[PDB]
Amino acid sequence: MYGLVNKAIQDMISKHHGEDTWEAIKQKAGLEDIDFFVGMEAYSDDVTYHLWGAASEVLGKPAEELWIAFGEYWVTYTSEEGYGELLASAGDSLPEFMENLDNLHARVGLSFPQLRPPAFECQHTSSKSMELHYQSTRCGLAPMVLGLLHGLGKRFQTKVEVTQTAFRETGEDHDIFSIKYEGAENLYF
Ligand code: HEM
Repeated sequence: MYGLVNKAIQDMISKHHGEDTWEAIKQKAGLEDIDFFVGMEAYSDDVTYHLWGAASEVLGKPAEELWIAFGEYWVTYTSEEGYGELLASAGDSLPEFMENLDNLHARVGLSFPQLRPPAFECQHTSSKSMELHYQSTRCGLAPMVLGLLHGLGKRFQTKVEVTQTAFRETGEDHDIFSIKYEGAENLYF
């Protein structure tokens, strides 16, 4: 993964648990040679997997729980580190935005020439619901989609219930999320 991701992890951890913890984590994972992470430079995935392995131990939090928090941060992080207009161009509501994910990652591809993006297909069972299909070149990142989907609720001021209905690990083609989403009707009635 690009340093861009590894820095978000760093900033997320430093923001939440302080710098000295982040330094412990960085030490335990085996990556003290790196004085810092470079956004537009590809690194081996291991760096990432390894950080979370260290983080998980040092913070006593399971991996699943870290990725989830990370999915939410990412959304915010990318919009603040200067990809906010990409985000804005991608959609004006939650359903619209899901359709344009492959496209957005293809536009991101021009700045990140070695990207290996996820693939999402959206199927709109109605205006309060969809299935989301998530295909990836990597293992185990479905918790991160949970985090993102929640971060997208907040983005569109929508309440989103997400439940994973297919798990790749049990022998499916890809992970599938069933997502319920309501606006303010939730609140008023
Ligand atoms: C401008 C916004 C975004 C940028 C710049 C961005 C960029 C990236 C980058 C650099 C990676 C690492 C890929 C690699 O190093 O090979 C990545 C991974 C990922 N991105 Fe985004 N992305 C953005 C928005 C989103 C959004 C909104 C979602 C919402 C679902 C999303 C879902 C993911 C997922 C799931 C991965 C995991 C990779 C995998 O499954 O193989 N991204 N993205």
